[PDB]
Amino acid sequence: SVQTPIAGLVELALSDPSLQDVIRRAADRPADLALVGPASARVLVAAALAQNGPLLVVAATGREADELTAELRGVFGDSVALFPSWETLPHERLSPGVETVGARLMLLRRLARPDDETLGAPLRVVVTTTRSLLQPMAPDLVDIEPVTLSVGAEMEFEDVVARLVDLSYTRVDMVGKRGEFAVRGGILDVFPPTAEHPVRVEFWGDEISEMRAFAIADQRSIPEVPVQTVVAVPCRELLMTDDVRERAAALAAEHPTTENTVPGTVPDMLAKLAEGIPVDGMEALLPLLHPIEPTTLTRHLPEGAPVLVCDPEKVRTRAADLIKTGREFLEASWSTAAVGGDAPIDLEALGASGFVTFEEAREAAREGGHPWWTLSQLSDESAVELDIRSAPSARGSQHNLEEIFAMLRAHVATGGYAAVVTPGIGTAHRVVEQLGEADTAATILEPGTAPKAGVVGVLKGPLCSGVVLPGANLVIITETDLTGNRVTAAAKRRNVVDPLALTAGDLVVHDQHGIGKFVEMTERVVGGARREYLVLEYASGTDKLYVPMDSLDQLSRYVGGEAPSLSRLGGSDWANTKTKARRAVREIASELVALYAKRQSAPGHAFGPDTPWQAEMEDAFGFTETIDQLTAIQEVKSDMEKPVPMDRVICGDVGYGKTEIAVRAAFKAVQDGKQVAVLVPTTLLADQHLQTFTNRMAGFPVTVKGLSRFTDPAESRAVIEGLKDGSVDVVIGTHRLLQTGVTWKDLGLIIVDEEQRFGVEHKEHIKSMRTHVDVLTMSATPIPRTLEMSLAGIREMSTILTPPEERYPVLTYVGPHDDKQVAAALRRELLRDGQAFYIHNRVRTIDEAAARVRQLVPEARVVVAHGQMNEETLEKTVEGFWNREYDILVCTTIVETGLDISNANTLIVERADTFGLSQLHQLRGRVGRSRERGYAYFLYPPNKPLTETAYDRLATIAQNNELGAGMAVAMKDLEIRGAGNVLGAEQSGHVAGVGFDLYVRLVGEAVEAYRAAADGDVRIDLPVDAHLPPEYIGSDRLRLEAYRRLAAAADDDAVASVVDELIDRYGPLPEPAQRLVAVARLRLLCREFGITEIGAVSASTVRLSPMVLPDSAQLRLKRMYPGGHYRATTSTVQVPLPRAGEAPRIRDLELVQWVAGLVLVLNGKGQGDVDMSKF
Ligand SMILES: Nc1ncnc2c1ncn2[C@@H]1O[C@H](COP(=O)(O)OP(=O)(O)O)[C@@H](O)[C@H]1O
Repeated sequence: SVQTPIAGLVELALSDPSLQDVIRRAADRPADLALVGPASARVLVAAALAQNGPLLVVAATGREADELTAELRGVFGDSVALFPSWETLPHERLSPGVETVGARLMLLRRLARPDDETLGAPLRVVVTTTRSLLQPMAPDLVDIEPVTLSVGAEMEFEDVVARLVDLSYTRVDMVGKRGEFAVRGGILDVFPPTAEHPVRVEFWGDEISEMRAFAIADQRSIPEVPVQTVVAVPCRELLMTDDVRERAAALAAEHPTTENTVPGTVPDMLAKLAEGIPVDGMEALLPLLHPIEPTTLTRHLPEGAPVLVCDPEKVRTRAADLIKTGREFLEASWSTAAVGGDAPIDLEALGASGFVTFEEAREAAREGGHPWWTLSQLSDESAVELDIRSAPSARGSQHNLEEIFAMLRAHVATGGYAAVVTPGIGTAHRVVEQLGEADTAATILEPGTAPKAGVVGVLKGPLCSGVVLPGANLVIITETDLTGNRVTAAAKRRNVVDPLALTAGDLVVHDQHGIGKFVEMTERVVGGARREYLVLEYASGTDKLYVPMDSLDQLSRYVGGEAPSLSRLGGSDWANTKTKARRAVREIASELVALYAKRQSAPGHAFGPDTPWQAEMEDAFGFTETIDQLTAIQEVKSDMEKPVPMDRVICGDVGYGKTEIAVRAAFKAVQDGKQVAVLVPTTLLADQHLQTFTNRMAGFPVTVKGLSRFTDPAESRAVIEGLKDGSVDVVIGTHRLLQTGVTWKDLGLIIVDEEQRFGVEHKEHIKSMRTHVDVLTMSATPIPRTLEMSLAGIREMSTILTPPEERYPVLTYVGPHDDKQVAAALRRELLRDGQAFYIHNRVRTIDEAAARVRQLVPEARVVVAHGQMNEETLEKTVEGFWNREYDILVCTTIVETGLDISNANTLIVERADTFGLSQLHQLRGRVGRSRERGYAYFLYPPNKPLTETAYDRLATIAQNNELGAGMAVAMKDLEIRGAGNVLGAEQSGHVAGVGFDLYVRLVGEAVEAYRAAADGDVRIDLPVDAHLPPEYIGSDRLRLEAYRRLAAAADDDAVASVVDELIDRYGPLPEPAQRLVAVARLRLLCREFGITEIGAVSASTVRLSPMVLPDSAQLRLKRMYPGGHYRATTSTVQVPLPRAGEAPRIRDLELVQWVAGLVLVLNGKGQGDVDMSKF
């Protein structure tokens, strides 16, 4: 169907007798076959060889392997698969991505099991790289029995979790990444490395009861994704057996280092391997841990399958680079000095897993029964040269374009077949229009068909470069050849809404008491009820406060002051500290709402709907728009169209595509005749956004111009500044656009980027421009959503959480500063013509530091950059680094965090101990954003003993984790300065002592009281065994979230949604949980009638604390509930509990309901208004 688009076109291409000649030659399986043809013919040749049976194709680099893999999936779909290459060198102390290992093992198991439907269709073409071809592997990797999960299979829970542990699956309390799994009572969550969505399986007894795929963000199940049998393949290329623990204990005996275990060294690694847990960099130790004879990839191919090698010369030339780089990483990582100096393991054994040479792989493939064939673009004498010519590539000069369309017209006039293959979405109709203007009959082909004779067929399919086959009377021309651009290729949100982490000793702020230190969580019984309480230390200095589970909304994690405040006490010292800040925030809210109102009543020309060109400009997008991006463009366009001048923020990570929203909004404002500006803090951003605005808006009468610091004063004084005549439709500029001399003619839209970095004078300038014209800001720092909805009326902010393309996480390595590892990593990043960040914050020595870098890599262009330089030199240096003039940038953290160099994907942090967690995460984030995998090296000095807090900190970032250990604790800090960039106040004085969460909560109070300018807890002490049992929710961090979120639910349907959350996430509700739910609904019923407290004064009586009763309801209390009296002075209603039998007092749901009906009949309504027997 639409799954094999170019199957008909290729099936037509095979009609050429040269490809059929190749099919005949390969049909008898000859020993030597040398083919010669153009590069773009690869997809053809393979597709011919696959007609006689399966085969393995080898490409030079991973990019060519991905390209040919897609081009073959366009004709074969699921039958052709890609055997990926490791992101790490074989002996490097870093493990590759779990997704890569998953794809490798799934592909090998598919090669060993073609009949297995659950793994996929039988293989016909396997495309791989030189690395994966040369990199050996253990022959027992395919024999590892995966964890097969099906609805109805009879299994045993603990055996399943144990088997998952053996397959290098990391156990966590919440599934967030691939290769993870969480264990809950009767429910197993697991994220296989090859599955698109993580799957949750419900066990009952000794067999699975249900299966359903869920989403990572809300952790809620997706019912519209049907889940068949899932095959959980291992996540590492090894098995954690008892033998590998034995040898890890023999090797672990030497280099023991029992005390003061360094994080990244080999005593810790081998110690944890003897303990059985998987650790990073484990694969390199395969020849010593699991010693066998390692075979190559070609053995796992089904017997008889041949091997076609594309451009073998380049395959060899790169192969030498794999062997050299891998050898350098082996010597570097496992030198005598780096293994702790003691009993250095011999490297000869470790050489077993290293890359085999080209000749060894050749003879190993031939001696295994698999022929070795070649396809080379260069002409050879004894080779079978195919009748295939490459496509004419019109460089972009439209005379060549018209000539190409003319040769197409002549070819179809003769009767030959012409096909124009366009992989882009929205570009086929454009080619149809171009052919119509060139007077050529065009037709958008049905996906999977062949071009009809006499008409050119515009087809949507994956192709890079076209191919001309005169033997088949066929001419295939790709969109790439016509436009000179390569089109590479859905997305799931990553909200991850489930953490409010707490560790022992952490500081929290209680609204009614103050700052205190967390201790633990306990449970006490008062009348047969297991109750849960969270404890805090409040300096009296030994006073402990047990906050219950009904008032968790008053607990805010203390953030703000880096220096800790002193814990509060039972006195009245804290209420004042609340009140003064409460008086210090409304001053901010005043400016906020006054800006919103001045914006509301201001006169500004609205923007009409999108003109006809906007569709073509939006469809000229190289990539694919994202759902969050589409909603953001709709909101931005609508706010432009609304008469109120626009003041909208765009929140998203660096590398998520908000700049496209900028260019599209700017274009929309241009189409209505209004010129626009873009304000950036640094000149580098003016150049980047300048080039993006050029490329996206080219081909239209729109002159884009920029005014940076380095724009010469001739063009600056004349062209840019003198453009008050409508000469510029859009100007990208730095702060020079904010001086007095500037002037606009019909300024229509302002685009701000990284508004936080601007100067204060420039900030007040931009805010002054806000009221008069439409503004549109972009931010990489996120904001707390509580502030998003707290200040929603004055300033709308749209969030983008759908990644445009899967940006796989960078590979972090914590370790001692070894020069060989640094040099090896820098040279590996230089191999792909990449760049690297080297961080040495001590400015005094930065020069010397860079010199030492040049000691390690002499062929590296190394430069320095720091904040002490004047901007005229610094921005020029950073410009040189962005223009690839330099290879390694030694800089301080201030300079590094604030650059967007996409080509830089390797980071070296010297003296990583000195940096905080947040700074380390920021540093790491600035690499590995593009299509390339990033690397990060957090290094601590080896000449001094590491500190305790550096050991802990480095340990948190060591095991790369998104958990509540600190990634979330230090994410809040990333939101603090974001708030400072959003709201006007920068002072942290009132934050320190109140808590930033309570600070912006008071901000919420003030701005909600000011927004409505025109307008001008219940305690239940009942003997009801209600709690969330630990067996139901094992993880305390999640159970506290269930408590809090259940308490915060404000209506019955919200409580029901919480119930559905607990049911889906953790399983069916137990009795104490349902009783707690009924207690919450009882709290709502109290709030409707304003009851503050319902407490049992004694074992036989109950008191409703605040009620006034008129004479009618007082008499009704006497008649319907005898024995009870109403005390008007204290204004309480005290009634006695009826005994259950003739004896025990009533409890649990009988008591809850009885109290409900009592409240009802006392407050007018009948006893049959509602029942608490639900849920
Ligand atoms: N939908 C997409 N898929 C893949 N890459 C994209 C997509 N949109 C934009 N990009 C790439 O990512 C970058 C877009 O982000 P950028 O323009 O740097 O602003 P920001 O990083 O703030 O989103 C560009 O370099 C672009 O090539």
